[PDB]
Amino acid sequence: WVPVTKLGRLVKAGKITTIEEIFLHSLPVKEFQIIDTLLPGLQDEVMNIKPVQKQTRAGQRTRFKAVVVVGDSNGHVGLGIKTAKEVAGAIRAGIIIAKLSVIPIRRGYWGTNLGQPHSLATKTTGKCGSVTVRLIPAPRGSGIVASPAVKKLLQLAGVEDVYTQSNGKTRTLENTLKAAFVAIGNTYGFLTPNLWAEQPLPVSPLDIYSDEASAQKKRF
Amino acid sequence: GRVRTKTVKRASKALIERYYPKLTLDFQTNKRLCDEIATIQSKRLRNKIAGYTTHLMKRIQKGPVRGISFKLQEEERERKDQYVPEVSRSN
Amino acid sequence: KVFIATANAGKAHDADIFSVSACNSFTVSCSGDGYLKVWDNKLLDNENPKDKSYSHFVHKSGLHHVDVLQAIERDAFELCLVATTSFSGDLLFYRITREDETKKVIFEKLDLLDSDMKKHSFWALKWGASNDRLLSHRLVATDVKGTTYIWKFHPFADLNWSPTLELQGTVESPMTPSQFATSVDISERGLIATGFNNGTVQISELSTLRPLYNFESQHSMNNSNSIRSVKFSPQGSLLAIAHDSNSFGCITLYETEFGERIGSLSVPTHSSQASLGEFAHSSWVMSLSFNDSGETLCSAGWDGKLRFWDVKTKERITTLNMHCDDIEIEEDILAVDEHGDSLAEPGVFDVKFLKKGWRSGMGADLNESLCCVCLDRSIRWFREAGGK
Amino acid sequence: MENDKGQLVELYVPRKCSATNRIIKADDHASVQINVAKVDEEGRAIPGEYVTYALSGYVRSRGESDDSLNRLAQNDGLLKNVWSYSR
Amino acid sequence: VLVQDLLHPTAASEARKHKLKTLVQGPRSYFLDVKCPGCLNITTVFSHAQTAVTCESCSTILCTPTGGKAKLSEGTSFRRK
Amino acid sequence: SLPATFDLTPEDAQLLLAANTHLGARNVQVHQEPYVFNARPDGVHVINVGKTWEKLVLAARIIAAIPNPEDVVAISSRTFGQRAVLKFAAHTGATPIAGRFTPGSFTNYITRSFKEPRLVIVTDPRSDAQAIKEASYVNIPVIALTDLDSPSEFVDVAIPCNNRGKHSIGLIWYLLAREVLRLRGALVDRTQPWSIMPDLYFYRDP
RNA sequence: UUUUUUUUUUUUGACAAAUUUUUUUUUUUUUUUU
Repeated sequence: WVPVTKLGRLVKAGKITTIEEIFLHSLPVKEFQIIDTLLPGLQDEVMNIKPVQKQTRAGQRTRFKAVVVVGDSNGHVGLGIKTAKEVAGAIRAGIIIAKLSVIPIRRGYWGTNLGQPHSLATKTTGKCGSVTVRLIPAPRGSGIVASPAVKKLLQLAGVEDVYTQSNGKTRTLENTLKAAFVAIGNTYGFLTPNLWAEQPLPVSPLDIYSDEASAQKKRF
Repeated sequence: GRVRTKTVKRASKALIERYYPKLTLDFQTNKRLCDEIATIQSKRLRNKIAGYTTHLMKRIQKGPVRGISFKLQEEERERKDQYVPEVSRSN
Repeated sequence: KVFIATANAGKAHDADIFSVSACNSFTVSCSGDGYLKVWDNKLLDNENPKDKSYSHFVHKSGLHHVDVLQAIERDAFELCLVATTSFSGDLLFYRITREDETKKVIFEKLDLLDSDMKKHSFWALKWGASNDRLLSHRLVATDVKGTTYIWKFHPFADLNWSPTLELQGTVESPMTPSQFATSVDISERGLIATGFNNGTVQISELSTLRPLYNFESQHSMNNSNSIRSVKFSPQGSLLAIAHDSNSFGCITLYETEFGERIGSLSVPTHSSQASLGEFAHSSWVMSLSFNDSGETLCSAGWDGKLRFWDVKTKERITTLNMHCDDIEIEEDILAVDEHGDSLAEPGVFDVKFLKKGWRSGMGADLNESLCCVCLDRSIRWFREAGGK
Repeated sequence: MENDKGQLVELYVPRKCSATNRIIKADDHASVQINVAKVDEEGRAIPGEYVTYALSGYVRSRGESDDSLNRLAQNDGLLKNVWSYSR
Repeated sequence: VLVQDLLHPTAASEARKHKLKTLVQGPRSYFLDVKCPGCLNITTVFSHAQTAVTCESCSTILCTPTGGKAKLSEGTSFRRK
Repeated sequence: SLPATFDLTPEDAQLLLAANTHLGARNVQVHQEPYVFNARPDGVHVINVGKTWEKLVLAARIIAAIPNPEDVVAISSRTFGQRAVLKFAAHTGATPIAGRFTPGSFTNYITRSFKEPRLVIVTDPRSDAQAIKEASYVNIPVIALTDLDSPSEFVDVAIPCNNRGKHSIGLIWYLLAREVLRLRGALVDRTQPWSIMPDLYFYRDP
């Protein structure tokens, strides 16, 4: 492995345990290995690959473009997009980017307060391009009411019951899925009543043991 | 035309950076010095490198060139600008 | 280039100060009288270290070796572990924690190992500070027989405090009949340097408890064959040893893989009587220590002079006489009187590098710091470089 | 957040901005966490003993983190003057 | 900006503002009592003119009208009542 | 609150005056900042200095709170402040970034200029905007020695100073260095003014 | 001593219809005896 960046070391040395911690202090993940180490179960899903053609003097640069959705069924998902001149590589780097950009989901209850959440906490909308994607809380035993791609994304996300409502040109999995990702992301970025109490603002693990896990040297 | 390429220029610069003692401003002496100082593949290339080093030294003598620094140039740090007593706070 | 002095605490203990380990906040100091004494590194420049001294009488026979381990694991548990072996050959563990308001250092004792293992007569020991190579931390220890004991240390075990020392392994004696193990060291790369009293150095890999290789004495004849202080370069494979002749000090250096020699550290010329024996110090080399940055190597001799050795150059950088005043000039050579020893007769015991700024002052964080201990019991602290 | 039998879930409760009380979500990388020291006699540092102040990325982007921070510093108790409630 | 008090601002940052966009709307038009040149008795006059006012008894010109505040002619003293 | 000894002493005030730090801006004080002690006739706005001192004290008090002192970064594309930032770097643990910034000094490795600072301190946010903007992307607080007319995007604990003349920047940095030595370090506050003359700082000529 | 200084421009109309392209995870040996 041999990690660069301060986080990379901390994750390696067993200082940071959960991704929750990173999410708390909002530290930017640049190595894809960090999250992998943190969260082992994470599995991929190649939703769609399409070809795209740069027209050129001679002919065409027919480079592919893959959308990869990663996640485990426990409130963490990541959408990743990548273009490449071969398909395999494109899928690979798509998985990479997806792992890099994971987001947590504030998933809660419809109304009744029983054992474990099932639907989303609040009505969230995400827009991307022409596409809007409104995710709405649904009651128990409703299931995912969405188009295949979004459905899959939500299955991965760890959401059981949910209603969806979209608008615009949905025939472009790219923008749709991006919007979905934005919306699920904006579940946390939204004030609920139970989160009105003042917390004491904990200190970051990057602040605490900076000296004991900084950029090392030792030439020999 | 007669423009010197990347591997001649850069390498020359590198040499001046880590060998400022020696490299006197004469071509022929440098030419053999280059054969001694470091491994060079072709004769032509070596000669070119030598020439460029000679050029650089020639233009190091007149003033401090931007890009290169060879530890002899360093010293001016604590004693950089405690300079020029003007000769004959308030008021 | 030059090492300016920060402070020196005189008349620390009653008997001699043998070993002196260090951590982020403080320097631990064992001694012959029986006290464990921690000394604060966070000092306010103009102050006597006696003001921040905290003693603890542990065993009347005295303490010759002690080793420290300051680290964090779960969230922010400031684990400071001080392990020590007395003159009786009894292993003791101590966790060191301060009070919230008062800041008084509480020496909380720990009996992690059972009485069957504490029975065995130990000598030297060291903490191998892990970095998730092992699940928790490592510890090594020597004994009279040479059966080098190794422990897979766990502080936690389902998070809540529950310290246990599971035995990793026991590297048996190198030769039969056995030898008294004088010194020991462990590296981050995972090698176990075990030193012995007949100039023998047993190198053992950490995983399978197997001996990789070993060296023998340079002296083939006795004129002090014994090993003084085995030491490793932190990450790199370079391995440092100290042995003697007939009342001298000789440093020897090797590589950690092939075992090919690289350089015996020495100083030539006339005041050593021409000098067939190219040696480092005029008396026994009592301690060796690599700095945390890697390059450069400290060496403390009984003669008084702290010689600094650049491993890149394979040559001395500078001297520093700790006991007697000898700064400024330096006509550097081993003083060899025709009887045996040098005319310089102080009593040095140990020297140790400290990381780039565990001290506080002007010489702090800009530079690395230096610690050392003497026979007159005046423990010292020195700043480095002098160019910031 | 608390289910039937009390029992808290909602993995990770996020921060709040000291100025605006808006939630500092994970991907919001413009947000900042200021760490201020607490002094004793003759000033001095006291390492490991701090007062934290979290600021949202939005405010910084808008360019009025300064003011609100000043306020936060004044009313808590480490200044006099600087910030003015009556502009 | 962001956080401040608009209930008690400052006279510095309020007297500058317009009459209508203060906290409590109030005019910028005091009343003045002019002592005329001829007679010794006063004349109670509003600071802004509208019409060209002459004196109470000995009818001569006091203050001519302009685009804003009254143009008090010649050397004539006054008060703020 | 801090003790009474850590206040603006007369000699310090005198020093500040000598530089002309209190001189603000010709065209505008941007209402972003209220740091003005009434404007001078036929010229610039005057800065409330005590406020500046207090801000400096905070900035130092934040710098000391960072554990490793070398992950502070002194940004300077301003030719006037290069030597200053070097000297400050030498004195504190902090690392310098003189001359050209080179984008991606904070964002993404592979480049050798990749530094991962815990805190950043800047000379001027106008000329070194690329640095500030970079700081936005990777969760870094910024401490800029701001002018009045100059902008205030992403800047925390802004120190309102003159950043036109030579004698100003070297002064502020010097003060900061003194403070961070007074905090966490050897030098006593009241009894020792510190005899390292601010002539050490400032630009080259030639 | 805002501060120098400039000069122009034909004719060229068309080109028969139909006529490229698409996929996902990645992995190589041989040897008995005392």
